[PDB]
Amino acid sequence: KALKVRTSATFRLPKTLKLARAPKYASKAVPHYNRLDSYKVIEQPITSETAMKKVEDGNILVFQVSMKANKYQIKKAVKELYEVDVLKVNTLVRPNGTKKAYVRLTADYDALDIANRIGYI
Amino acid sequence: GRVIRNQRKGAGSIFTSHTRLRQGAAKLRTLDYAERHGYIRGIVKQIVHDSGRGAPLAKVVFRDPYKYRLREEIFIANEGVHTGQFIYAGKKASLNVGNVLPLGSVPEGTIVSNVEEKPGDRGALARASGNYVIIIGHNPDENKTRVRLPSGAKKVISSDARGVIGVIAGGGRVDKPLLKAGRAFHKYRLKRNSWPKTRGVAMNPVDHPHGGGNHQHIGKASTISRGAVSGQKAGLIAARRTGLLRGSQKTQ
Amino acid sequence: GAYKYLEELQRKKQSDVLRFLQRVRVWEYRQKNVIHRAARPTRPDKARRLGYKAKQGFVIYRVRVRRGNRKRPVPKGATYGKPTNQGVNELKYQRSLRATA
Amino acid sequence: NPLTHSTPKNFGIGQAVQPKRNLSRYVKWPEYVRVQRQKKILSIRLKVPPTIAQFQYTLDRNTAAETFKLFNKYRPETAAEKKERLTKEAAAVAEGKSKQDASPKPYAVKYGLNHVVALIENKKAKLVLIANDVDPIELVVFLPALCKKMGVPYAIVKGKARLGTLVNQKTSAVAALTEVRAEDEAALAKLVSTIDANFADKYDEVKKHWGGGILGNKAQAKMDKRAKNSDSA
RNA sequence: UUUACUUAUUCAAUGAAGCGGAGCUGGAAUUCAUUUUCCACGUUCUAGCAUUCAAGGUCCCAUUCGGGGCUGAUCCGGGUU
RNA sequence: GAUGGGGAAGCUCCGUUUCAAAGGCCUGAUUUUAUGCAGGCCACCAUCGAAAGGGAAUCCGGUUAAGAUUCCGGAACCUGG
Repeated sequence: KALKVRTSATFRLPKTLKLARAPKYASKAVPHYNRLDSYKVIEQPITSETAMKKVEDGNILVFQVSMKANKYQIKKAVKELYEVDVLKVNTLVRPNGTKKAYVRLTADYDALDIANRIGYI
Repeated sequence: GRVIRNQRKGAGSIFTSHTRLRQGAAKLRTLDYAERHGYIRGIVKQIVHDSGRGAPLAKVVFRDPYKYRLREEIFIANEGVHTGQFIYAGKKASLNVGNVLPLGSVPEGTIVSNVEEKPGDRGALARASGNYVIIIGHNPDENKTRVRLPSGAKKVISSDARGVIGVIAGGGRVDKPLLKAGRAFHKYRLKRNSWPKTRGVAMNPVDHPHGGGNHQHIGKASTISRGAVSGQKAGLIAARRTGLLRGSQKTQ
Repeated sequence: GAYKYLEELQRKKQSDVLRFLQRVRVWEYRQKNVIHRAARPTRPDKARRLGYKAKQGFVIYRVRVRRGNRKRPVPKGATYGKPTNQGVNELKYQRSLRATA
Repeated sequence: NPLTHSTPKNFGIGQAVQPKRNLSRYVKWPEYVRVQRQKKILSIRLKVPPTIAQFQYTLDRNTAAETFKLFNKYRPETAAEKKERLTKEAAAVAEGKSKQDASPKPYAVKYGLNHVVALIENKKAKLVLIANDVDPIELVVFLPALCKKMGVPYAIVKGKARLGTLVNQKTSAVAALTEVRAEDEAALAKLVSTIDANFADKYDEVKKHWGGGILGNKAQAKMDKRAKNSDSA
């Protein structure tokens, strides 16, 4: 014959058994393959006179890239494809709704070498 | 028949109280164990101008009984208090100006202010600049006390209703003329938007009952009923008499 | 079928046995939410004849509805129609409260 | 004895923090709690009728204990035992060929509220137990009337859960003995006499008694200090 | 026409903390057979300070870094008022 | 401006800290321990709302047909780790 001993003047909900999920089936069919892989990141290079002027001096690749991408994906994708060490990567959305990326390599590598190696000149 | 000025005033769109610069609620401390058994002290830190209330405020700070901290309260400052005067509160507090005693504990002829209407409502009566109540006798059985409100009319209220000792500050506020429209404007723009006031007799008959006519005049009687509805009321409400008085008043 | 006895007891509503229970239950219900799941039917006999068989599937919901007439909405008591359609207080709403509930 | 100084704290309203006390008095319980407690309190406060308050008058823990000793011998079957009987009858239908006379007659308790009623109406019920609860009190209330009318003893026992426990459900509120093995038959009579002394023969007296109108501890105190001490002191 | 009970209803409060009843204990106090009662029942010269299941005292684990219980903070009804 | 709630035949209305059981917090366990567990804690209580209010930190020189306190050169600073 006894009670409990409450000292604070209010009641509160018990921090009960927070039971984790254990569902009898999977949500969807199979894990959706990588939406945004290295090929789906960078689409094309850019051949305009300005771009080449940059390449020949700045050590700077130029790319059209998918919108869903960001500087991290870009600095991954470039390494994964072209076997490079990348510096600073600066992006804009062009007037026509296409993401332009300016990708400077480290001083180790040459741009104009990697430009005609990939194909465009 | 356009909806008249006064009718709009309750809708609450523009007319609501302008309360940016207002310091806080001018309430007493919660009536608890400590205050209704013995007494309890504090210090007053700040006394400060609240805007839209001529009576200056009194920021007082007590120690909470039930935890280690300083919980702050804000009375309407009674005349003759100073920053870092002690302020004693509750049942066995002294009868010195600033303290908040129950109404049974005071004598009769006693001047208090900010007196509660009933036990633990935290301020109610005599809370204006200059005004004050006068406790004018106990009714010790069924513990009430009979008090003199600043209008003149009397009241019977519990002795357990606290009220703070002394007058309220800023007395003789209205002694000065407001002098120029600008000052009036400045006064009112920190209260609400009930200024300036166009006279009903000026505006057109759609706007307000008094309105219209070739000459600026009322035409029907101005004193209207207590029983008259919203929008009819735009005169002298349910007047038991009117015109200029003669003689000494508080007419007992 | 002891339910018959229950039915007869319920039918004697004004008797002190029931208008005693009434006064408890009316308080009890006016303290909970307006709509709320009843655990078990109060008058199971009645429930049973309305087509309820106490097993998994059948759920009972206790609900209140506010009483008396439907006031017509129309702001500041206007109407703008011909004198016939100026009713505000006295109109009464075709479906019963039971329905609303 | 060491250098450890004594320093008492003055809890004198104003100075020092008034520290932890057990405030199981004050604390703000949830709405449901409040509903149940005040339902109880309210039921006590009101002037309750004759036909209710025949309940709350109950069977005490000793005689009741003897009752549960008696009845509990006659629990009905579980899954294991029903399965056993199924096996028995399966065996005996082929070889013995007795038309429903392989196992004995069962002498365990007969129950079910409707069933109980149907027994009482033909006097086939020889004893009937009744729990005080059943929140829809509609159900159980009229049994006292059948029992007193049909010359049957009725025992307002406590806990519908206890009645449940013997009959192997969660609840019951009604358990009755019709048949019984002529062995614990003296104690049966002893009960019948005892039960009838407690509840049954006072039914008419109960018919005049009004329970309730029972004020709370503080209300009672107020009544005492004020209403008693006017002539007395 | 008064006036009483309170559980419905209503209004208010507030991290719904100190309600009522009963006490020790100290004053007034009649005591008439030791009570009948009634008040108190921890803080007012000072703009500081007050928290770590509180120190203290005490009984059990084990005193090997220590740990739990009672009290200190009187009890019962747990109706928050 | 949601939720709790309360209105309204309903479209939806009030209200936003409210008659709610509204939540998270750092520490120990460790070498069954994943985060549960022996604990203490703290009560407010969503959310949106100002490229003129509050706001962590960048400046110079050069460079383009059109860009820069954003690129190149040079020199800094802050933040989290």
